[PDB]
Amino acid sequence: MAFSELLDLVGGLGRFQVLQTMALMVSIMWLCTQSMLENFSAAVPSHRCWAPLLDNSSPEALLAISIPPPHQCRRFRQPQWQLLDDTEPCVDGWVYDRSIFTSTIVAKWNLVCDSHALKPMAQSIYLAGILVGAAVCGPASDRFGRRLVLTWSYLQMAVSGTAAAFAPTFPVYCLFRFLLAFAVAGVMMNTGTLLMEWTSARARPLVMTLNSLGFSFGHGLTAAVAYGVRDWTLLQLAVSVPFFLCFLYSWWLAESARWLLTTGRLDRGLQELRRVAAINGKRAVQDTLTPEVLLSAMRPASLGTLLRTPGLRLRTCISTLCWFAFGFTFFGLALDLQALGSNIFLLQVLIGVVDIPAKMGALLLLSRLGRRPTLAASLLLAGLCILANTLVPHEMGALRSALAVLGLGGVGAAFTCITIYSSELFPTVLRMTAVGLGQMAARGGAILGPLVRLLGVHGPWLPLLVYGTVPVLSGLAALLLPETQSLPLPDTIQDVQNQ
Ligand SMILES: O=c1[nH]c(=O)c2[nH]c(=O)[nH]c2[nH]1
Repeated sequence: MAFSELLDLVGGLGRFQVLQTMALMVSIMWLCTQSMLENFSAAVPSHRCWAPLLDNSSPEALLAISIPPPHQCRRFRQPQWQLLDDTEPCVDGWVYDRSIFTSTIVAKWNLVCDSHALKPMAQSIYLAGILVGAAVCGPASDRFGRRLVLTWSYLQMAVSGTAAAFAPTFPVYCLFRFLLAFAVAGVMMNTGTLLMEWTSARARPLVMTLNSLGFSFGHGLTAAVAYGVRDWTLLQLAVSVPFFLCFLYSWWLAESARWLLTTGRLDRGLQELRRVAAINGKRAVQDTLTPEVLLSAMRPASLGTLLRTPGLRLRTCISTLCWFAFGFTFFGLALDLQALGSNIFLLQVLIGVVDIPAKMGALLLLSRLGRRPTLAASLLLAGLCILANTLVPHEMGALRSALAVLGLGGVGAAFTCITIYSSELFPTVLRMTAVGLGQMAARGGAILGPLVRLLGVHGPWLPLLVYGTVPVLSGLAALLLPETQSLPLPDTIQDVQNQ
């Protein structure tokens, strides 16, 4: 089933591939904005208990007499006039700090100091959504299309985001964040695969790196939009409309002809190849793509076949392990830069600006070393920066922050290498199912991150020890799965079993 011959008869690396890469990178930027805006639409302001002597009838002088030390969950039922020289719970409302953020979900639904474990839970739900999303968008994309799921996931992202921007109660907001996360999983996996299966190997790592840099630039776009737009409602709506645009233009993409011709469909694959030839101006071969030529090229995915198949069991388990390590470390480390600076937008900008050169260096490394050595190196670096950060004598001059940022760079490199490795490591029949299993593992790691952060009671170093031991062991396990370079993309189980 030789497809690179067809990608060369048709336009390879033509204007179609670059246009698709740009559009999908932009959509990924907006998707990262959706994912990372829980730091801005759910930011916790400086709150206190609504007291009769403050907000009814000096601030600093009249606040010390009406709120015990300022406590965010209790207030003096009756102020003690013998305090300038007997408490009560926060039953009068709340008063938030509306100077940095005009409004957020935390301030809107009073998720403070008694329901404080609802801001993380909501985030967890989002992660859970992506998990479930993969479980229903991985196999589905392997049965109905790489682009059909992408288009309907764009539409679902737009609709769910616009509905969450107008949620009247917290459960409705959580439900629509869950549905948005479902569509987010669909979009991420289908975008990665669709870029994987339309670019010739010459510039396949490059376009996958551009797609991954989509998230890196979305980390800065989040800060830009959240700086321009402060209210959580307007922020969510302004991030969700771009996905209405993405769904609108997503009908001009081409269904991945590798998947199309891999399955029993041939007229659809022929039409997509002819359209791609017409887009990038291939004159003679547009009509010389007759079904005779396609036959001369010589060309049910429900998570129940992938994880039990003799041909690929080490591949799936190790790839999902590396995905889990990436999710674990990345979502335990994204919020770990708070010690670098107090500013909140600068942290998002910093994450983007340290993932950009990390992914460029990973692209160079994998185009020089190879997928497996570079993945092992990136995971080992990301998992050993933490195990060395836990040994720093805490002078935080030029060692603590350096390791903290090298860990993030290694995590970004690991992600941009594991996307390529997982896409190239599985047959086109099970490519999206396996990438969906990887996304489920990554979201499971992200969910379990804060849960294992609770180990600080038994030891200040145990959470860091786990957060660094998982990537080290995953990278040392990423030296067992087979190398995938100068090998054509497998598009059936027999192709993998041939290797
Ligand atoms: O689900 C994700 N959210 C991100 O913010 C991100 N950033 C990155 O590099 N990969 C991912 N994946």
